[PDB]
Amino acid sequence: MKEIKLMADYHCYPLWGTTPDDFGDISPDELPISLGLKNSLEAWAKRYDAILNTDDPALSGFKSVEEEKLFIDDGYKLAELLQEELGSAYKVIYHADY
Amino acid sequence: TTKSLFKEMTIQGIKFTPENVVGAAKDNSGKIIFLEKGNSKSGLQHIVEEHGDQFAQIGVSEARIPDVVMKAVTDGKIVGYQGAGAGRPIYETMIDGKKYNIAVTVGSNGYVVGANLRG
Repeated sequence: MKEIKLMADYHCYPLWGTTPDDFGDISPDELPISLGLKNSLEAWAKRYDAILNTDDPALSGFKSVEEEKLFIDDGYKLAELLQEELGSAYKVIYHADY
Repeated sequence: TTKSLFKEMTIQGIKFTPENVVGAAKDNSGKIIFLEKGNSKSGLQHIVEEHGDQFAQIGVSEARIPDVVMKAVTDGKIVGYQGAGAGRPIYETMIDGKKYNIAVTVGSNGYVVGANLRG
């Protein structure tokens, strides 16, 4: 059994281990999933990286409330696809708060 | 002193409220690094809401997160990068006599954006 947390963080892969032995981000390429899902997960992480204001990070954010909603909406759908592709050998938990 | 660092942050053009600052120090190359209370998008609250459970599991209380993250990024040694190998730097650091790796993203102005433990 392995827990995988789906969660975007700046300049990280959007997948995380949840025990002290495997803390840290996880490349989608390390998981037994489809190329399409790997690409979708990396596209979602790229959208989060884009909200970072690197020169003044306190100003980071989405362009609108609706853009944030769409980002969170899409993460739910990716988490559900990830759980389906990984089956019962993995437990997916989605971090929904941004 | 923190008062001297605040004067230096001020002259370099950083706009900040002292009560929002929870850590500030220089790294070994003289860059001022500082951590603010923040919100879900950046800073301490972003670290805690995203990765606070990591610290809980290794016995580091929430109140200690600022000091631990600050020590990593100002005194730690870069040993790798997250993401595809060019993302968030991973700092080797020491917590209570034990070695840990802590990855930390910092803005160009020294503001600590986010951080996480590694195995």
